[PDB]
Amino acid sequence: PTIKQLIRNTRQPIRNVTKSPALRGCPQRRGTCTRVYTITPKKPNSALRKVARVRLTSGFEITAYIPGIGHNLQEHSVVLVRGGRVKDLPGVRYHIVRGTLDAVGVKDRQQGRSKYGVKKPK
Amino acid sequence: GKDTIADIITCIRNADMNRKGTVRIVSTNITENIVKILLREGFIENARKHQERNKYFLVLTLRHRRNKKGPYLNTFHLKRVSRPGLRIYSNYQRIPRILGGMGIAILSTSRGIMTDREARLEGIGGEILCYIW
RNA sequence: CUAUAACGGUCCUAAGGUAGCGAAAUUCCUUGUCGGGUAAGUUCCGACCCGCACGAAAGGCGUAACGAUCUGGGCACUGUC
RNA sequence: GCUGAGAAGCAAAAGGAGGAAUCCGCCCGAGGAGGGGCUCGCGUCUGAUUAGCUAGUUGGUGAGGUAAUAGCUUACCAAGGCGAUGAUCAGUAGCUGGUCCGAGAGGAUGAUCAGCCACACUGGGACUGAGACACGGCCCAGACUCCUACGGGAGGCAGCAGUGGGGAAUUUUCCGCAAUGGGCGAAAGCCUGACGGAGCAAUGCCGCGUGGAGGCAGAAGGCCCACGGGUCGUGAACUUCUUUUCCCGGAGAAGAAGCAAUGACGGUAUCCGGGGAAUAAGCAUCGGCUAACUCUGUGCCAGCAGCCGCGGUAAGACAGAGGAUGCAAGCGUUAUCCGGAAUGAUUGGGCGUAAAGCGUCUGUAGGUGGCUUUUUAAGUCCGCCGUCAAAUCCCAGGGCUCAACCCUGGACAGGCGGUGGAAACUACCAAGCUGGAGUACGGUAGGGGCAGAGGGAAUUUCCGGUGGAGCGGUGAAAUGCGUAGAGAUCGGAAAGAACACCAACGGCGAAAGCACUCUGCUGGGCCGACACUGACACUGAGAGACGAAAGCUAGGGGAGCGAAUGGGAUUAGAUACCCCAGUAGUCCUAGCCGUAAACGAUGGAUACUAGGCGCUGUGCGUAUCGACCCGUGCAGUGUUGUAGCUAACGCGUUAAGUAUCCC
RNA sequence: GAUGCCGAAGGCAGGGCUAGUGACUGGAGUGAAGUCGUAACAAGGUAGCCGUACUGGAAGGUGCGGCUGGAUCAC
Ligand SMILES: [Mg+2]
Ligand SMILES: [Mg+2]
Ligand SMILES: [Mg+2]
Ligand SMILES: [Mg+2]
Ligand SMILES: [Mg+2]
Ligand SMILES: [Mg+2]
Ligand SMILES: [Mg+2]
Ligand SMILES: [Mg+2]
Ligand SMILES: [Mg+2]
Ligand SMILES: [Mg+2]
Ligand SMILES: [Mg+2]
Ligand SMILES: [Mg+2]
Ligand SMILES: [Mg+2]
Ligand SMILES: [Mg+2]
Ligand SMILES: [Mg+2]
Ligand SMILES: [Mg+2]
Ligand SMILES: [Mg+2]
Ligand SMILES: [Mg+2]
Ligand SMILES: [Mg+2]
Ligand SMILES: [Mg+2]
Ligand SMILES: [Mg+2]
Ligand SMILES: [Mg+2]
Ligand SMILES: [Mg+2]
Ligand SMILES: [Mg+2]
Ligand SMILES: [Mg+2]
Ligand SMILES: [Mg+2]
Ligand SMILES: [Mg+2]
Ligand SMILES: [Mg+2]
Ligand SMILES: [Mg+2]
Ligand SMILES: [Mg+2]
Ligand SMILES: [Mg+2]
Ligand SMILES: [Mg+2]
Ligand SMILES: [Mg+2]
Ligand SMILES: [Mg+2]
Ligand SMILES: [Mg+2]
Ligand SMILES: [Mg+2]
Ligand SMILES: [Mg+2]
Ligand SMILES: [Mg+2]
Ligand SMILES: [Mg+2]
Ligand SMILES: [Mg+2]
Ligand SMILES: [Mg+2]
Ligand SMILES: [Mg+2]
Ligand SMILES: [Mg+2]
Ligand SMILES: [Mg+2]
Ligand SMILES: [Mg+2]
Ligand SMILES: [Mg+2]
Ligand SMILES: [Mg+2]
Ligand SMILES: [Mg+2]
Ligand SMILES: [Mg+2]
Ligand SMILES: [Mg+2]
Ligand SMILES: [Mg+2]
Ligand SMILES: [Mg+2]
Ligand SMILES: [Mg+2]
Ligand SMILES: [Mg+2]
Ligand SMILES: [Mg+2]
Ligand SMILES: [Mg+2]
Ligand SMILES: [Mg+2]
Ligand SMILES: [Mg+2]
Ligand SMILES: [Mg+2]
Ligand SMILES: [Mg+2]
Ligand SMILES: [Mg+2]
Ligand SMILES: [Mg+2]
Ligand SMILES: [Mg+2]
Ligand SMILES: [Mg+2]
Ligand SMILES: [Mg+2]
Ligand SMILES: [Mg+2]
Ligand SMILES: [Mg+2]
Ligand SMILES: [Mg+2]
Ligand SMILES: [Mg+2]
Ligand SMILES: [Mg+2]
Ligand SMILES: [Mg+2]
Ligand SMILES: [Mg+2]
Ligand SMILES: [Mg+2]
Ligand SMILES: [Mg+2]
Ligand SMILES: [Mg+2]
Ligand SMILES: [Mg+2]
Ligand SMILES: [Mg+2]
Ligand SMILES: [Mg+2]
Ligand SMILES: [Mg+2]
Ligand SMILES: [Mg+2]
Ligand SMILES: [Mg+2]
Ligand SMILES: [Mg+2]
Ligand SMILES: [Mg+2]
Ligand SMILES: [Mg+2]
Ligand SMILES: [Mg+2]
Ligand SMILES: [Mg+2]
Ligand SMILES: [Mg+2]
Ligand SMILES: [Mg+2]
Ligand SMILES: [Mg+2]
Ligand SMILES: [Mg+2]
Ligand SMILES: [Mg+2]
Ligand SMILES: [Mg+2]
Ligand SMILES: [Mg+2]
Ligand SMILES: [Mg+2]
Ligand SMILES: [Mg+2]
Ligand SMILES: [Mg+2]
Ligand SMILES: [Mg+2]
Ligand SMILES: [Mg+2]
Ligand SMILES: [Mg+2]
Ligand SMILES: [Mg+2]
Ligand SMILES: [Mg+2]
Ligand SMILES: [Mg+2]
Ligand SMILES: [Mg+2]
Ligand SMILES: [Mg+2]
Ligand SMILES: [Mg+2]
Ligand SMILES: [Mg+2]
Ligand SMILES: [Mg+2]
Ligand SMILES: [Mg+2]
Ligand SMILES: [Mg+2]
Ligand SMILES: [Mg+2]
Ligand SMILES: [Mg+2]
Ligand SMILES: [Mg+2]
Ligand SMILES: [Mg+2]
Ligand SMILES: [Mg+2]
Ligand SMILES: [Mg+2]
Ligand SMILES: [Mg+2]
Ligand SMILES: [Mg+2]
Ligand SMILES: [Mg+2]
Ligand SMILES: [Mg+2]
Ligand SMILES: [Mg+2]
Ligand SMILES: [Mg+2]
Ligand SMILES: [Mg+2]
Ligand SMILES: [Mg+2]
Ligand SMILES: [Mg+2]
Ligand SMILES: [Mg+2]
Ligand SMILES: [Mg+2]
Ligand SMILES: [Mg+2]
Ligand SMILES: [Mg+2]
Ligand SMILES: [Mg+2]
Ligand SMILES: [Mg+2]
Ligand SMILES: [Mg+2]
Ligand SMILES: [Mg+2]
Ligand SMILES: [Mg+2]
Ligand SMILES: [Mg+2]
Ligand SMILES: [Mg+2]
Ligand SMILES: [Mg+2]
Ligand SMILES: [Mg+2]
Ligand SMILES: [Mg+2]
Ligand SMILES: [Mg+2]
Ligand SMILES: [Mg+2]
Repeated sequence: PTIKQLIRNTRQPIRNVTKSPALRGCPQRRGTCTRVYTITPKKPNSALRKVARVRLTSGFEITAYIPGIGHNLQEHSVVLVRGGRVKDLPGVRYHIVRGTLDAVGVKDRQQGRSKYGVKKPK
Repeated sequence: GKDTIADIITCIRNADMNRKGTVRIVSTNITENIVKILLREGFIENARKHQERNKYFLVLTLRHRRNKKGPYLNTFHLKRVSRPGLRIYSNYQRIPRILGGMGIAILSTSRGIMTDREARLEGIGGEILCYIW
């Protein structure tokens, strides 16, 4: 407002706060699954969601969502996790990239296959 | 009365918005000059001086109402630029021009007060007092 | 969900232990249980409360300084060993 | 030449080539250019929940030391130096040409490419030398690896490659000195993991291709279908033309610099011939933003999702199919940054009720500051010069077939420095001026404040006289008080607290607040006069003072009221509302606390913008010659309302209007 | 060769700052469904709100002062 006041540095910006701190400024991180289990979603959305707790290379433990239909993942599995938020579940900020490391690609998905890590059928 | 210029400008704006032709302003070299210029531009009908108790008052006739007082397509705008808190100066090539030139800009320069047109002919920059629509 | 009981019913009294503290100079069972200190701790320090039988001028709970006080540990030091 | 006032004193060499001429050297001066060392102005991140830091520290002398100035060193003298404009301390970071984004103003960042700094296993030293405190040198200590015949030694990839490890992730233990650049040499020449090239990788930007023209409107098939037909679809099949790319053969550079010679790339780039549509299309999306829709399968399941949100029997939102759309050798997802964001606002926001005006003043730094004349020229403005490296961005051409890329030439900005001018505005210097702010004078209203006197109702209790059953209280009751004489009533005392009517949509106060009456000490306010000073102003970070009620410390005081507490009820319960009692406190003195819906939910100053109806204080004219009365000038105070403002309500000369300044 | 001054690791000691962890305990947040009540929004069934003190299982209750962002009636 008052110039005199602006010259006391009364304008300071609000820094950008990341949505996936556990990644520490990376596209992906590799992790090991501590636990694999299911959780119920915030109402009125009821279903049963597939989530696994992953301990990462950056040391954190987070809870990440597993997309697609069905999975082979079990404890002491080395997966790769990526960003992005599931609006449903509280606290879950991370997915699991399908088709790499220990997470196989979704079986018999014919469309938008690149998202789920599936070969092209001949 | 921390700023006299802005005060003149303001009294004009107020008398204008109220649809009155006549204004009393307090005179001063700056005031007088500014008003002279205002006349040779054609923004104001007529000016004259009065004196009482060693006070000088320029009274200004103002351009008549537009085809009634109610249906006005046009008002007459004034804006202070360089003010005591921030002084705005410009070189020759930064000299402002208002609405493609339809209005004018008042400059205080080495050769005295003038319009931006005069500054462009003579090649001088300076302190920008106000804008006039 | 196992548990516990903020909540209600009843009995009896003059009234039914509030704040604070609590295995204590008070705790019987009892070396209570847990944590710490030790290679190992029936003592010691912190906490739990199930206070046999704390408790408000027979003061309650804190507290700097002080003590040939009681009690635990450590460095220095040594024929205490 | 060096030391020194001088007298004087002191200091150098190297030869090798050639048959000779002559060449490359050597020593001492004196210059030049380039490369380095210092010193200073300016610019150079976040933190006040980091406020005092510094004693060789800040200066002086004398002696030393350095290539040179210097607390660089040391002794003595003095007490400075830095700091609320942020020192010191902590945290982060190599900086700049530039890169990315932005309409611009400016935000974020510092890979490749170019300049500078700093480092070389972790710390410390010096030596040599024009140059180092020295990456592939020395010495020591330390940590770690290797060799040892165990007595001792060796070593430093953050050089090129390469291995382990960490990780989402980043390449060959390649060729060559031919080009350019370095080092040494009289030259021949030698060495150059600088560099020139190759290889690996869609990592990115750019170009080209995966066919061109024709193709009954007939057939097979997918899918939709009201079974009529629609649609994949000129699409394919099919017929011709073409060969960039692919394949098989040929020839084959410039790059090399003036004596020939000498090419790692490479028999590569390019050029000529021969086959032959032949060797080559995927990936997202299709609810809204957002371009593109239907059907089967599932049924709050399985699943989707960037936000809103879809999905419980016909899902344009899930999964499948067909169809379409978007981009295309890429297409998507995640991460990072700017944008959009006017969402930290200079350009460009707000603060009556949405987040937001300190409770209210006094005032220090700080910022802005009335008019007139002169001065100066710090800003400001104009001209000229120096520079702000090249590369990048911008413009104009040129070269690789084009483009990307490369090359030449040139420049706007904008910054800093020197100099010549201009003098309006800010700033300075000299004199002036009242309308701003004050002083004196004379008035006048006032619950302004502090202090000291006095006054009456009413109530309670106590002392009597009368009198003799209920009083008191509730929605209805009961506790309670009463034959020990209550209440009622009359007379007496005593005490404390509060001040009826006046009182009013009235007065004063900075706010809080202030009212029975009086007197004293004192603060302001306003009005009328020129009597005077002559800008003395406005605001205010820190700082100060005041600051309702409750509360607390110490001493008084205690009628009523009354938190707490107790009893009576009411109620499922009633730790509440109601009633009966009643302790703190309410009061006074001396302090502390410093908060309130301390509200106009509206910071202060100034200037300027219709009115109507009111009030208070004063002044003028009129009315009478004193009270009105009228018209008016100010100062404040209240109610409707025009312009304008506002999201609306509303505010509206006492702004929330139009402008300036400070917090 | 010896020795003086200065001297890096190394040693001891008290400091400032921060990292991790700790029996137990205080509150915060999200949990359709649990318990106790019904404080708030209508005059929310005793008007509401702010400061403050005392007390209550708990929302709260009362006292003292303040305001209307109070309804009803007064106009
Ligand atoms: Mg602004
Ligand atoms: Mg953003
Ligand atoms: Mg400039
Ligand atoms: Mg049960
Ligand atoms: Mg009970
Ligand atoms: Mg009970
Ligand atoms: Mg009962
Ligand atoms: Mg009984
Ligand atoms: Mg009793
Ligand atoms: Mg009882
Ligand atoms: Mg207890
Ligand atoms: Mg209690
Ligand atoms: Mg305790
Ligand atoms: Mg024990
Ligand atoms: Mg005891
Ligand atoms: Mg006991
Ligand atoms: Mg015992
Ligand atoms: Mg232990
Ligand atoms: Mg133990
Ligand atoms: Mg013992
Ligand atoms: Mg104990
Ligand atoms: Mg007892
Ligand atoms: Mg006892
Ligand atoms: Mg007792
Ligand atoms: Mg005792
Ligand atoms: Mg003690
Ligand atoms: Mg004694
Ligand atoms: Mg000792
Ligand atoms: Mg002995
Ligand atoms: Mg000699
Ligand atoms: Mg010699
Ligand atoms: Mg020879
Ligand atoms: Mg010879
Ligand atoms: Mg020389
Ligand atoms: Mg920077
Ligand atoms: Mg000294
Ligand atoms: Mg923008
Ligand atoms: Mg690098
Ligand atoms: Mg470089
Ligand atoms: Mg160095
Ligand atoms: Mg290393
Ligand atoms: Mg070293
Ligand atoms: Mg030397
Ligand atoms: Mg070297
Ligand atoms: Mg070294
Ligand atoms: Mg090396
Ligand atoms: Mg060593
Ligand atoms: Mg060594
Ligand atoms: Mg060596
Ligand atoms: Mg390497
Ligand atoms: Mg590896
Ligand atoms: Mg790895
Ligand atoms: Mg890669
Ligand atoms: Mg060479
Ligand atoms: Mg060469
Ligand atoms: Mg040479
Ligand atoms: Mg080689
Ligand atoms: Mg190279
Ligand atoms: Mg390849
Ligand atoms: Mg390529
Ligand atoms: Mg390729
Ligand atoms: Mg890829
Ligand atoms: Mg392309
Ligand atoms: Mg075709
Ligand atoms: Mg051909
Ligand atoms: Mg070609
Ligand atoms: Mg040649
Ligand atoms: Mg060919
Ligand atoms: Mg559409
Ligand atoms: Mg989808
Ligand atoms: Mg996204
Ligand atoms: Mg349905
Ligand atoms: Mg069905
Ligand atoms: Mg269906
Ligand atoms: Mg159907
Ligand atoms: Mg679908
Ligand atoms: Mg499909
Ligand atoms: Mg991409
Ligand atoms: Mg912005
Ligand atoms: Mg914001
Ligand atoms: Mg806003
Ligand atoms: Mg509100
Ligand atoms: Mg508000
Ligand atoms: Mg206020
Ligand atoms: Mg406020
Ligand atoms: Mg305050
Ligand atoms: Mg002030
Ligand atoms: Mg001042
Ligand atoms: Mg000034
Ligand atoms: Mg002026
Ligand atoms: Mg350049
Ligand atoms: Mg061009
Ligand atoms: Mg061309
Ligand atoms: Mg160029
Ligand atoms: Mg320039
Ligand atoms: Mg200049
Ligand atoms: Mg002048
Ligand atoms: Mg003067
Ligand atoms: Mg008094
Ligand atoms: Mg009386
Ligand atoms: Mg009688
Ligand atoms: Mg009785
Ligand atoms: Mg009696
Ligand atoms: Mg009698
Ligand atoms: Mg009586
Ligand atoms: Mg009395
Ligand atoms: Mg007032
Ligand atoms: Mg009063
Ligand atoms: Mg007075
Ligand atoms: Mg004078
Ligand atoms: Mg202040
Ligand atoms: Mg005070
Ligand atoms: Mg009080
Ligand atoms: Mg108390
Ligand atoms: Mg007292
Ligand atoms: Mg009493
Ligand atoms: Mg009472
Ligand atoms: Mg009771
Ligand atoms: Mg009692
Ligand atoms: Mg009861
Ligand atoms: Mg009473
Ligand atoms: Mg007091
Ligand atoms: Mg407050
Ligand atoms: Mg008030
Ligand atoms: Mg009258
Ligand atoms: Mg007024
Ligand atoms: Mg009003
Ligand atoms: Mg109004
Ligand atoms: Mg407003
Ligand atoms: Mg040390
Ligand atoms: Mg230590
Ligand atoms: Mg608890
Ligand atoms: Mg809770
Ligand atoms: Mg639940
Ligand atoms: Mg209620
Ligand atoms: Mg109520
Ligand atoms: Mg209400
Ligand atoms: Mg109570
Ligand atoms: Mg009560
Ligand atoms: Mg009240």
